[PDB]
Amino acid sequence: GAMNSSNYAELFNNDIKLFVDDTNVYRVTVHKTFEGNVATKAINGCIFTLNPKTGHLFLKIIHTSVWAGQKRLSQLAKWKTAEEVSALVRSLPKEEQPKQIIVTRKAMLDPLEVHMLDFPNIAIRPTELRLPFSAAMSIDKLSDVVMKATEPQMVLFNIYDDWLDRISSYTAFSRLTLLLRALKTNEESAKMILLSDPTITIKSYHLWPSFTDEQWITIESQMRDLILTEYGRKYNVNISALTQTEIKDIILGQNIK
Amino acid sequence: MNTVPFTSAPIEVTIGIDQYSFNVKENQPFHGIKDIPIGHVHVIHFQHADNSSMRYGYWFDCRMGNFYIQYDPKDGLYKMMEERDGAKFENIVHNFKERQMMVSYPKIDEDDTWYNLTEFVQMDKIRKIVRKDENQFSYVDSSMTTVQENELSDPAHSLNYTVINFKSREAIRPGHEMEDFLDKSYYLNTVMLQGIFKNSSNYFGELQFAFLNAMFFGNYGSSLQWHAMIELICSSATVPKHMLDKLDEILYYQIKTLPEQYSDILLNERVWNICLYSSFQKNSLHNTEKIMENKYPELL
Ligand SMILES: CC(C)c1noc(=O)[nH]1
Repeated sequence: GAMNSSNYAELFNNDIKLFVDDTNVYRVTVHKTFEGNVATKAINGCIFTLNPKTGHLFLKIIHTSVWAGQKRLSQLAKWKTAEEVSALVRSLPKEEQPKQIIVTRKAMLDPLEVHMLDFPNIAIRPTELRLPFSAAMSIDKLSDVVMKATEPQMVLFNIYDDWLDRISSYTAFSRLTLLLRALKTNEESAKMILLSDPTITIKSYHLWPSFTDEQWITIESQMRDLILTEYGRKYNVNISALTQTEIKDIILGQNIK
Repeated sequence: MNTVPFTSAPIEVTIGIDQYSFNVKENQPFHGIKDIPIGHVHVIHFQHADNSSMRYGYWFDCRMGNFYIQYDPKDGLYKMMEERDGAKFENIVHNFKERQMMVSYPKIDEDDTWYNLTEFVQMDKIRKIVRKDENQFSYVDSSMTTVQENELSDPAHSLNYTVINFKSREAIRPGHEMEDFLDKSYYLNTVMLQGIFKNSSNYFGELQFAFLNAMFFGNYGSSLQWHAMIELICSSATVPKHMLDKLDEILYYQIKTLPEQYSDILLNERVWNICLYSSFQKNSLHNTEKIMENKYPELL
């Protein structure tokens, strides 16, 4: 059925599954025209297709040319996303094809189901998880490849860098969602946390800095502090006054819908 | 004008004949229905007084044979049978008519209701939906499932309605996923009309039969099929004008005949709201829109 808090460990079992997030497929700037009307200008977008067990990210770059002369773009974007996910599944060898595709937004269910009719044994599921994959474009190397694209492109990444050498998929996914939630909440504060120690760099072949295990604990703390600081600013709440279980139930009530 | 005698009425029962109904008491001297209008199908239907779960009936056409009703005390229901002996049938009908032991089909002269509800319904198409080739009449009841319901379990006792499924390979051409899902014209015009039904009259006959089985038997699968066949037309951008005008007449008379008290069980809010207010054809069903808004404004 729906993927929720109860069935979270299912994400890290040996059944191949992909999350699909279509938030960043159709991206626009809104501006005034010479006559004082309003117009949109599309910018390059992407489909965020992630295997949460392995960290493999299939980043399909959606070039603005896709939209040229098309109507009802927000509707078309869902069907283009479904078309590209179904093309990706067909491109993979049988043993690499997912058993399940979890969409982050319920509006993707019918488009994806209809594109995947030829795969009746691939389950298409929604989720009760509030996942911060919209913040993918706050990862500098992902934003860079999307904006530089002059044509449709697929780029493959491992969004966990080498973390799985040291931690489980469960912990890697938890770290990823915390980083993305922090970048979504306060991008500039999150980047300053990640980049402030100049002695810790990002490897050419990585997305995130090369933190030791102890440094990741500090960074994670600083991210949970950022999220709670911003919740306090938003709701006019004295954070200093909150208990440890109050704090738990805010940080992880924000990743349920 | 044709006649369906009854051997007797040993159990108290509500008898329907088309849109009419009357109550027969246990062992009442009731011997059938006369003056049945030639040129239409008909349905005789039953609901037992002592067990309202017994709800069943027979579609027939008096042009195709001489039919009577006999109670079977073993299977506990009124059965339609065909009398092969013309002389015997005539003598039985004459005796009963002379003794005034038949009710008369109570058709008002000005009243086209039954023609309006069965315009496209033919006995030969009924006998392909309800498969029992040894009889010229067709048994339907409240619990019979459809071929579609059975897929999602006795195949011999099933209603063989044409399967309509908006999220199926039949409905959606590879390469035209968005197009075919948002505009069902391909599925309606190429697959269903040109391919399966051959013409709009057969499609409307099945739609009308589904409605009548939903209304007279409370047959749930039939109600599903009726709504699916309305939705497939309303969800198509390209429909011949004759078909839209005819559908508006068909639906008007169905909504007119529906008992007010069954509107909560017989009408699907999502389909009707979509069809009248959201669909390609939201402005094509003026008569149906007006009767729905005046009779059932709570549904809308
Ligand atoms: C077979 C017999 C009982 C009969 N009764 O009415 C008929 O038309 N035939």
